[PDB]
Amino acid sequence: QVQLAETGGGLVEPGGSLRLSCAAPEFRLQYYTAGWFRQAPGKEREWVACISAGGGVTYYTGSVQGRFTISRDNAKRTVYLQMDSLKPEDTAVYSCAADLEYSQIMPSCRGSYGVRGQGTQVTVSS
Amino acid sequence: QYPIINFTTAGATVQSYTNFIRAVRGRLTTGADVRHEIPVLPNRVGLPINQRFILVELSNHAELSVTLALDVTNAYVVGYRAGNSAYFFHPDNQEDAEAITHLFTDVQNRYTFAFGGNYDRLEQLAGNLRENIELGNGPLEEAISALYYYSTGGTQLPTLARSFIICIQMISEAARFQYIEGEMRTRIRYNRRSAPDPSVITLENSWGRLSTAIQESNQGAFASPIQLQRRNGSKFSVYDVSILIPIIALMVYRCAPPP
Amino acid sequence: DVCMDPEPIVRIVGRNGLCVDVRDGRFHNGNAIQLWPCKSNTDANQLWTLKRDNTIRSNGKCLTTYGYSPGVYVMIYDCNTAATDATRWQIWDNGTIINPRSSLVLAATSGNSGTTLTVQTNIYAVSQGWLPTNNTQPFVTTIVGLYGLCLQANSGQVWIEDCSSEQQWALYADGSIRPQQNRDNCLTSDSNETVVKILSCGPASSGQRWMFKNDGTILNLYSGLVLDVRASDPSLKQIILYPLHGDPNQIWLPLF
Ligand SMILES: *[C@@H]1O[C@H](CO)[C@@H](O[C@@H]2O[C@H](CO)[C@@H](O[C@@H]3O[C@H](CO)[C@@H](O)[C@H](O)[C@@H]3O)[C@H](O)[C@H]2NC(C)=O)[C@H](O)[C@H]1NC(C)=O
Ligand SMILES: *[C@@H]1O[C@H](CO)[C@@H](O[C@@H]2O[C@H](CO)[C@@H](O)[C@H](O)[C@H]2NC(C)=O)[C@H](O)[C@H]1NC(C)=O
Ligand SMILES: *[C@@H]1O[C@H](CO)[C@@H](O[C@@H]2O[C@H](CO)[C@@H](O)[C@H](O)[C@H]2NC(C)=O)[C@H](O)[C@H]1NC(C)=O
Ligand SMILES: [Cl-]
Ligand SMILES: [Cl-]
Ligand SMILES: [Cl-]
Ligand SMILES: [Cl-]
Repeated sequence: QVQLAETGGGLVEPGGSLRLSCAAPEFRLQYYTAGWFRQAPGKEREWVACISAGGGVTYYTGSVQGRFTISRDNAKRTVYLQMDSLKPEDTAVYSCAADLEYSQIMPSCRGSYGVRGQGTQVTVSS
Repeated sequence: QYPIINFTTAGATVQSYTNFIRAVRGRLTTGADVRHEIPVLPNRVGLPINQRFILVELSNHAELSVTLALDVTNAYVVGYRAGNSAYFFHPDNQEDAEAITHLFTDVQNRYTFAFGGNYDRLEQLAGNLRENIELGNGPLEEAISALYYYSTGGTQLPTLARSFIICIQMISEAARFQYIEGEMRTRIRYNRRSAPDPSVITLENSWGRLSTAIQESNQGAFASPIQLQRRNGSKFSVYDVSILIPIIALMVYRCAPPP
Repeated sequence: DVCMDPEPIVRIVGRNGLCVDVRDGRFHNGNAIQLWPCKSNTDANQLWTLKRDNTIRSNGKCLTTYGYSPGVYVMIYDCNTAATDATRWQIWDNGTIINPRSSLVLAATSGNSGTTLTVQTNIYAVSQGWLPTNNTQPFVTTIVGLYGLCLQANSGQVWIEDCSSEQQWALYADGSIRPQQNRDNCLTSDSNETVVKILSCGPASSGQRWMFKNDGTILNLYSGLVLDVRASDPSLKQIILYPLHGDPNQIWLPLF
């Protein structure tokens, strides 16, 4: 089942920015570690970035370190992904998730992430 | 004034619940009496009254907080307190009634129900079977808010019974079975509201007979088979303890081991 | 009071899902005890009474070892004629049946139908695992571990993956865990950080025998090590054999 709404995505020229918002109407997202995952058409589900419940701790993978910015608004129960300076390697299907396995945020965004979003296509082409 | 174990549903996670059920199991048994690698709850016969019950404080996202009382002898819920009111299940013998006197002394006034706590009672009052009452973190949050408001007259009697069925299954039956714990553990994971499978239903009904079947067995083998059910409504028989070692976490004291 | 232990007439299943059998159904003293396909009738040669005196009796005669040295065959014998402590057996929770004088262990050193049972030195091997039950078939479940993921095997490799309704497992009486789609292949581990694979159950070795424990871990009896997900990382597709600590990467649960 899908319990997070997804707004964003589309086509972008390499070197440009893009924002991925994600909210939860009936889910209390302000309590759990929220993260972003992607998957290229070929393979395979890899993680992108997660953020602690209080926004103090954030983890990013190598391909996005310094170029992507994850953020959250617990007053609005939303989670965002700012994808600046996009590369053609970022072409995937991006989905927001929320881990209910761990009380804290783990390095490499380890967890179950059972509450996920619908997911949108991101395409970085020239 | 007994041991207090606290758990919240606001931001409840699989680990906070795993640590909760494990903390409940820790205060239920001494841990010493273990038969066929399955622990045994203390004996009610010669048990001091200050070692008879443990308390479980439950709160949720809403400000409402409710505290349950559990019988150490069988991990089952015997009553609960909400604010300045305490409500107890109708005991089944003269002795159980006196033991209830020692639970919530500092209350405005205490009430005792007309009905016991077994499922055939709570299903009739709630008007819902266990097979249709859904379980999960969401249901547990609603069960807490319903239990508190019964002291203020907010909750109808069927809902009060429905809330008891959720609390007993997700705590008592979870403290008794790693199976039922893991089944609640997966509902908390993906955040879902499911009703218990025939596997969970049968394990709850057979827990009393499974404690008897294991303690007085011959080197693990049962005198008579116990019938269980899979996730689908498929019936199979269990003749030995080895399969139930990952399933059962606690057993009620039937007899003492041989010297 | 004190628990009254009964004397349940029951079958004794062991290696390759085969039952303890009295050869040809003949009950003359000294007749061998073999390993036969489990039946579904009332023939006395496969129904064993777990007596109150640590004996195992079928049709009046006792389960008796011929000697106290490794390799001697287990026979059927008169309960009063046989040696007093040669008829005594203990049935352990970990599936081992042991003669407490030789300290040797009831074993089937071969998997073939009709294999003569023997007593051997306890190595906690599949050839030494037994289960007293009237249940002929192995217990087919799905073994769920870290993050609520399923234990899946493809060819010889076994990993962990999100559950999809193959991932079914036959929990045999001999203590071996076998994939349901090929029931002569076992969950094997060579050395006693090593990696688990799916080899054939031919050797029936310590390292193919497993025990589901109350703490949630699947324990290899001989080594003392349990099943572990390397660094709690399911993407590594590696299930290893690590010492015990009890973290979620070691906890499992059979979901039948
Ligand atoms: C596993 O299966 C075997 C056969 O399918 C069962 O053996 C049978 O056990 C029953 C109950 O012990 C016996 O019947 C009873 O006999 C007593 C005689 O004292 C009688 O009082 C009862 O009314 C009942 O008829 C039956 O004779 C016996 N069959 C044999 C020995 O061939 C066995 O009990 C099963 N084991 C378990 C643990 O369920
Ligand atoms: C559950 O909560 C209660 C109250 O919040 C805990 O009782 C407190 O325990 C601390 C020790 O960490 C004491 O300093 C306080 O005085 C206690 N307050 C009381 C008794 O009102 C209780 O220990 C908690 N249980 C667990 C298992 O964490
Ligand atoms: C198989 O189970 C038996 C259970 O008794 C174990 O043998 C005994 O284990 C206890 C420890 O609980 C020791 O104190 C005894 O000395 C052992 N022997 C006897 C004759 O009681 C045995 O170790 C278990 N095997 C494994 C690999 O766990
Ligand atoms: Cl007695
Ligand atoms: Cl034969
Ligand atoms: Cl018999
Ligand atoms: Cl004898």
